[PDB]
Amino acid sequence: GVCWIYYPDGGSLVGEVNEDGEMTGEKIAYVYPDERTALYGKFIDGEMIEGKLATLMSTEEGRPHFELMPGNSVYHFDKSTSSCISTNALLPDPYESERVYVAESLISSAGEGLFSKVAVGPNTVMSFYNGVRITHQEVDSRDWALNGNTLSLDEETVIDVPEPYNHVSKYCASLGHKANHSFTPNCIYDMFVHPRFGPIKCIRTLRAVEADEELTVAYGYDHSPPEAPEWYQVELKAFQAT
Amino acid sequence: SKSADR
Ligand SMILES: C[S@@+](CC[C@H](N)C(=O)[O-])C[C@H]1O[C@@H](n2cnc3c(N)ncnc32)[C@H](O)[C@@H]1O
Repeated sequence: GVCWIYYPDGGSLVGEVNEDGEMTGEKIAYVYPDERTALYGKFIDGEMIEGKLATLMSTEEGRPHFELMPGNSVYHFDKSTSSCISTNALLPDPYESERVYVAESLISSAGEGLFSKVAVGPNTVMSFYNGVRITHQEVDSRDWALNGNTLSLDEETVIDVPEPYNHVSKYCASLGHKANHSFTPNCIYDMFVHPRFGPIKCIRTLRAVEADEELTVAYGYDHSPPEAPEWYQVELKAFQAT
Repeated sequence: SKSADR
């Protein structure tokens, strides 16, 4: 009796459940939304204690058969706090690392951007937006200069990637904070439940994208409270003009 | 307010 439990984002936990209903054991896996890349190993009640990078090679009677990737990649549940972004800031997510890279943006004066490594279809999760977890009070009370990377998660929590973690040399465990804004975007932000990061948001394609295409999302600031940085306000006027 | 995607 194997079970699969899917999150709305298409990731899943899979394994034999224990005497209670629980995803607890040495041979449990989280499988990413490509239904191929997996973190396989020790889980307790669905929390990843030690997941090793693996590839789902086939299923037989519903049971997944994995091959472990070479190396000693081990991941664990490591949800951020208000002050700690990650226990392993420089350890990349292995799914994201196959799909995106950071380079100078094609948008003029927009710094770095996030690009597709590979051609993908619509509705494809490309990247994860992890960061520290702070309150709306803190973010809303403070200057725009500090709020370049703040992303609302829900009514209680904002995710931020504060300096110096906005540089890839200090933090590359996730890369969603590298996608620039467009009013004509190819991606959206979407909820995601990640086995290392916990409840976060991801960048998901709206349409097919080609290899080396810049990924962009609409940042969705309030246009009539605009409560937004200057560069966006400019860009809004121009958009409304077209 | 001062965050994306609210
Ligand atoms: C979430 S980060 C995006 C990645 C950033 N460009 C970097 O190099 O780390 C947000 C910042 O990117 C810049 N940005 C994003 N979209 C832009 C656009 N359409 N035009 C100009 N600047 C943009 C602004 O400086 C903003 O504070």
